[PDB]
Amino acid sequence: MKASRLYTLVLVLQPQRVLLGMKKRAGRWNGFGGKVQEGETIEDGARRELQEESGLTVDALHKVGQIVFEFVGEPELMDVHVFCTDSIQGTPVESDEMRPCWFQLDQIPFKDMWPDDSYWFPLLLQKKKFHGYFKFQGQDTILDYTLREVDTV
Ligand code: NA
Ligand code: NA
Ligand code: NA
Repeated sequence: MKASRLYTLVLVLQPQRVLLGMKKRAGRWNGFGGKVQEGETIEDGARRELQEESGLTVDALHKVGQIVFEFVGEPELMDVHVFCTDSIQGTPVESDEMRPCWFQLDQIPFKDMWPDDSYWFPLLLQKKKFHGYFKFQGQDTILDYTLREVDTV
């Protein structure tokens, strides 16, 4: 089994809208996140990446899922820990890396999101917790995947 590298993903989910970020350099909407750094907890890495990529500062995040990504031709798995909060207290800010944008929950921009999001994002919206795994050939094609609802992440 391949080694895996720790990443975070953060979804700001309010009752009628969700915050996504357009990857500027790319072209898909995503939650905010990045690699976990040495010595920080996964949740603290998620808070840090939310601040760096979206400008939002939050004190706490709720873990809602974990997704492992395998890319054909790449040696490592991406082990993505997915977090969610409903509670913010500042405005998102656009950088040269991510442009944050709100979407109503009947307008989730799946056509411009990664293909795996079609499977797990509905579980997140239902307040279900999940474990997923997706194998990709390139950016567009899923060759294999698993997804399970769990009671504990
Ligand atoms: Na990132
Ligand atoms: Na899509
Ligand atoms: Na994704």
